[PDB]
Amino acid sequence: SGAIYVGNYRVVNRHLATHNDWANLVWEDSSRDLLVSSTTAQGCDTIARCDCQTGVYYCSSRRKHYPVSFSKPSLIFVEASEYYPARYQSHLMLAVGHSEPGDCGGILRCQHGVVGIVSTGGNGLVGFADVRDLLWLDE
Ligand SMILES: Cc1ncnc(C)c1CC(=O)N1CCC[C@H](C(N)=O)C1
Ligand SMILES: [Zn+2]
Repeated sequence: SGAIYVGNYRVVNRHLATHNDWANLVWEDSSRDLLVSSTTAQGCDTIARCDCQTGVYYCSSRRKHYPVSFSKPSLIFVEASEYYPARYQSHLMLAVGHSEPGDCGGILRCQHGVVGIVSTGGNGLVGFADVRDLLWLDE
């Protein structure tokens, strides 16, 4: 589990979205596994606007933050799950690091702010759905 709270927005994994996220849907993209919904309370998370390839992520399954090097946002093929058939997921960044199903939602951060959230994993690799290109989250 895990979300990003910026302004009047809540960003979550699309596969983890609630009935309330869908009833107040702003934008959603299956190819990215992202869903943004509106909120009444104001969010204080800062989104990074950068091209960093190093950061720190929160790993729920170990209650630890881990430093990682991560690839640039791209189309990476993701194995079939109870949420999606086997497809290419776009805007995905990979890193060598631990992840278990249940770790989706954990935030990835650099010195500039919030980079993205855990979205894929397995084989000792972890995937992060990037949010830095979503310039509208700040307006
Ligand atoms: C299998 C597995 N191992 C280790 N870590 C994780 C997070 C996972 C879970 C994972 O990769 N999923 C399941 C939920 C939907 C995801 C998606 N973006 O399509 C894919
Ligand atoms: Zn950065």
